[PDB]
Amino acid sequence: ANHLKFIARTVMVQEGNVEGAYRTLNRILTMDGLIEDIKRRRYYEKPCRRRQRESYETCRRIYNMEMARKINFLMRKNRADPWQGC
Amino acid sequence: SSFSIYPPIPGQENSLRWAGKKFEEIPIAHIKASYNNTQIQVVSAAHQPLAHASCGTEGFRNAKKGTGIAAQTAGIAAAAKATGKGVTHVRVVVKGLGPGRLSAIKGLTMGGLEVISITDNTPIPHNGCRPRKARRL
Amino acid sequence: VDYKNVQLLSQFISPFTGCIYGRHITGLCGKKQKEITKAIKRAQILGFMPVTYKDPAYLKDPKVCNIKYRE
Amino acid sequence: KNILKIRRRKMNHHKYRKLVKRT
Amino acid sequence: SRYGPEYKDPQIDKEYYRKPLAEQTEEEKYERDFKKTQLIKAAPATKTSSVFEDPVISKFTNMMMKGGNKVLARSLMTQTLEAVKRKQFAKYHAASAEEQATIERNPYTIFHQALKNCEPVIGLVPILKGGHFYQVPVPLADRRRRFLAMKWMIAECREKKHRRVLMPEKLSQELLEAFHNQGPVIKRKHDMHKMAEANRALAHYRWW
Amino acid sequence: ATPSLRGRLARLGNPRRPILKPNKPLILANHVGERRREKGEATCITEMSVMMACWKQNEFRDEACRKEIQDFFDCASRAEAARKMRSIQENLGELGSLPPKKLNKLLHRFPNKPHV
Amino acid sequence: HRFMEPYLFGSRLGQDIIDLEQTAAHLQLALNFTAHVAYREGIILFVSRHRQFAHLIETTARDCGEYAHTRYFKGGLLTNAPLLLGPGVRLPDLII
RNA sequence: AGAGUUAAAUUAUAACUAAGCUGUAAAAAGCCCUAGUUAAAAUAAAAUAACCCACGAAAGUGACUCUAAUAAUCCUGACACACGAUAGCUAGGACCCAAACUGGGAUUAGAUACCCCACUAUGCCUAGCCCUAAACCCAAAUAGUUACAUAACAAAACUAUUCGCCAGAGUACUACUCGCAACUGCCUAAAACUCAAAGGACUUGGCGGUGCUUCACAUCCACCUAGAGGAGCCUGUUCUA
Ligand SMILES: [Mg+2]
Ligand SMILES: [Mg+2]
Ligand SMILES: [Mg+2]
Ligand SMILES: [Mg+2]
Ligand SMILES: [Mg+2]
Ligand SMILES: [Mg+2]
Ligand SMILES: [Mg+2]
Ligand SMILES: [Mg+2]
Ligand SMILES: [Mg+2]
Ligand SMILES: [Mg+2]
Ligand SMILES: [Mg+2]
Ligand SMILES: [Mg+2]
Ligand SMILES: [Mg+2]
Ligand SMILES: [Mg+2]
Ligand SMILES: [Mg+2]
Ligand SMILES: [Mg+2]
Ligand SMILES: [Mg+2]
Ligand SMILES: [Mg+2]
Ligand SMILES: [Mg+2]
Ligand SMILES: [Mg+2]
Ligand SMILES: [Mg+2]
Ligand SMILES: [Mg+2]
Ligand SMILES: [Mg+2]
Ligand SMILES: [Mg+2]
Ligand SMILES: [Mg+2]
Ligand SMILES: [Mg+2]
Ligand SMILES: [Mg+2]
Ligand SMILES: [Mg+2]
Ligand SMILES: [Mg+2]
Ligand SMILES: [Mg+2]
Repeated sequence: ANHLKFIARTVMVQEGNVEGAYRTLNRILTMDGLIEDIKRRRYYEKPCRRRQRESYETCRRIYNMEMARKINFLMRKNRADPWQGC
Repeated sequence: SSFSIYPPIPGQENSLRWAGKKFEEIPIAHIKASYNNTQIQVVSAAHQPLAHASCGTEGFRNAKKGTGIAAQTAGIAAAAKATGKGVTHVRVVVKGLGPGRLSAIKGLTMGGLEVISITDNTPIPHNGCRPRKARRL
Repeated sequence: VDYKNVQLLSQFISPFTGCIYGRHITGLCGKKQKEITKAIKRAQILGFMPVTYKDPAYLKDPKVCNIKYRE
Repeated sequence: KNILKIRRRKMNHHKYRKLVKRT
Repeated sequence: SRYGPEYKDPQIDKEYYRKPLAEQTEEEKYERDFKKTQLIKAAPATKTSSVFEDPVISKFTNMMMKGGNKVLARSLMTQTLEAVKRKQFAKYHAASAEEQATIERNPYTIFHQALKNCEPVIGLVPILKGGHFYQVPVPLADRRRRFLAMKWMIAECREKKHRRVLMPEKLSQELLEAFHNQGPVIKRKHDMHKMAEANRALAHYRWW
Repeated sequence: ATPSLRGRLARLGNPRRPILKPNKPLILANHVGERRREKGEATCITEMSVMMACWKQNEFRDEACRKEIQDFFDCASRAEAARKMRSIQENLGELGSLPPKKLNKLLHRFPNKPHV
Repeated sequence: HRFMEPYLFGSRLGQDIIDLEQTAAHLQLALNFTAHVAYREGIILFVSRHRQFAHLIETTARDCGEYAHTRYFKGGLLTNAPLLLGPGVRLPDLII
């Protein structure tokens, strides 16, 4: 509002394909959480409720992170087995 | 071909024109896309309104005007009324998160109007006024 | 880290939004991530550095952070 | 499970508050 | 299903078997057909090698048939084709050289064209949402559309004729009226199209 | 890098106050979850709307606009072909990853030890 | 594993180095025992479930005139012997 | 704890432009002194950083700046002393926005609810009260050990020094007392009587208007064909007889 206009959350379209520009914008906003934030501010969410969410999210993230880590570590051993029909 | 996603700052020497105008001189298409309705207003760079079209203006009624189709129809209409007053290129400003966002944009293109830049200015409070309570107690 | 140089600060901001990046992006000792945050907010209110967007001048400086928007 | 205990107290208290209003 | 899934449908076309030597992939294909020691369902009584049979005419014949009467329905079809024919021969000799160049006398091409004109583009499916049944615009498969055409024809020329009036008469009438797009059948098609525009917003409820 | 687990959970030894309250214990399971099937949305809606405009304008005579009819048809064909052919390849190829069956087997070959 | 620490000579850069003096001490004893069981005409059963050496071990056993189980070990094989193997059976006198 | 300050929103208020705007699973009611854009004080609340885990005795504290500042040469300890979320009370000031209550609109058999719109007490500041919370990390403070050792579940098992508590379930966060700026209050806290259980954790079922996958092949929806439900008869039920 007091900032200069058009410098922010702005994407310029290339070779006239708009769908792509918009996609890029939406990716920018998804990445910075602006989208989730917008969506979550439609209604209010009482502090305890928010505390609970943050905690659940962080648990969830820890688990996904670690499972992923174990996948990428175990990934080598998916290769065809040498010892078949031993 | 060097193509910057970032717009052309005013103080810069930067030379790009669309029909001979600077990036600053191009008209602005404001689009407010809200959950029950989508409104569009094309305006001069100098902020004189050229054209206005909304899903209500387009003769949909209560729930139907929520949908994407409606939004697109408003887009086309807006662009017609706009090209009448002779605006070839327009910079989109999308305000709000709704069912009609993308649709009203590509309706602006469908309706024979050229979109150069598409900006999102959605109110994001940094915590001002408390929004209304949640649904289903 | 000094609130007075907006250049260094403006490195750890998102160009489009003006958000401050997390550790998992900037990759800083907790100490510095903190110093950076505090310095940023200080700058923003003393009127050195813009809040909602990364100042366009500093767009082409070196990119330290791990985020990729355009794919 | 435990709520059965709580529920009981809950009821008691309600009924009593009600009564203080009448009485 | 007195045929196991092993049994392939027969290919009745004579032209396919008569002139093989110019196509590689198809030679390979029917080579694999018979040489697979593949079982073939016995060719049905309806279908023939006849140079004269139109599968669309036969379908229509069937949809007209009540009970078990092919003889009667094939009668009514035959009579209807003959009736369109003679109606156009009547319209030909009372006309002038220009209109004698214009007017179509092939009852087959008339049948086909009259069905192509009467087939709907878009359609409606009921969808339950929030305890209400909304009618929603649905794109249709080809077969569904042809079906809708034929069924609408027959339903009208069964239902709306005066009891004195015979079937091949009314049917030839409606075939010729649908040839020129002014038939009541076509009005039905339009009622659908208009109901589909009235509801176009609801096109979002469709999830597929 | 994984978020820190030190000091987070409520335990007899921990000096401070809980940060996480996990709903179910944080122990890597020996299988992964099954991929969530994509929510469908309506297809061809744009071409439909264009055709409907063409009709409203030309008074619903089909002869008038053959292009939008034909293109709406073309599109519905591409949505049928899409529904048929995408199901199988989305159900097999995960791109850089493995089908959840193979992942589960791989994870049973090198399981987590909660016990001992 | 916790119970192994007495047998570790130590840990070199993260690897655990078993103490060979003790390995020799023990191995002498195991071999001694094995041998005396063999001399006394008793059944020896080599057991491993590791699929590299499975063939190697099955081979080895067949060459000593001793038995090998290298495969999946059925549930009640030792405890419920007479059902899995047969009506009356001898069970291994030693298992390696 | 003070004092000072404000970026993003939001709003009084004008200026253009448009007839609608708002609102839902869908509507209605409301508003058109409305809506979009451009300008904007006050008030209130503090995106991102935070995938951090710091400060405080606890309650609590995460916009910015400065001033003052975080007891004990560190054992336990009250009914004494000083604090103590939200709500609430008194008085004065504020009021963007939210909102018990209430009034409208739907919904429903009803709807004194859930859903929609308006608006109030109240949420804010100053001063004083009130002293309660699932004030729960349901895990007392201070030193320690990882020895012995699995009821179950949960956050593994234990020593020493202390203090506070607990003797079936109801009755009962009740009745009577004492004290208290509390006067529909807090605190303290019985008995008659009634029962032969009340509780805790688990197990297998069954169920679930719970979620995720996969299906239905005359089969639920989509769809196809012929019928029934209306007529006369035929024949069977129920009634009445
Ligand atoms: Mg509640
Ligand atoms: Mg009671
Ligand atoms: Mg502490
Ligand atoms: Mg739990
Ligand atoms: Mg401001
Ligand atoms: Mg005011
Ligand atoms: Mg009204
Ligand atoms: Mg803030
Ligand atoms: Mg201290
Ligand atoms: Mg003390
Ligand atoms: Mg208090
Ligand atoms: Mg108060
Ligand atoms: Mg007051
Ligand atoms: Mg008020
Ligand atoms: Mg309100
Ligand atoms: Mg009411
Ligand atoms: Mg004060
Ligand atoms: Mg608390
Ligand atoms: Mg307690
Ligand atoms: Mg104590
Ligand atoms: Mg006891
Ligand atoms: Mg008692
Ligand atoms: Mg109480
Ligand atoms: Mg009391
Ligand atoms: Mg007493
Ligand atoms: Mg059936
Ligand atoms: Mg009958
Ligand atoms: Mg009937
Ligand atoms: Mg009857
Ligand atoms: Mg009887």
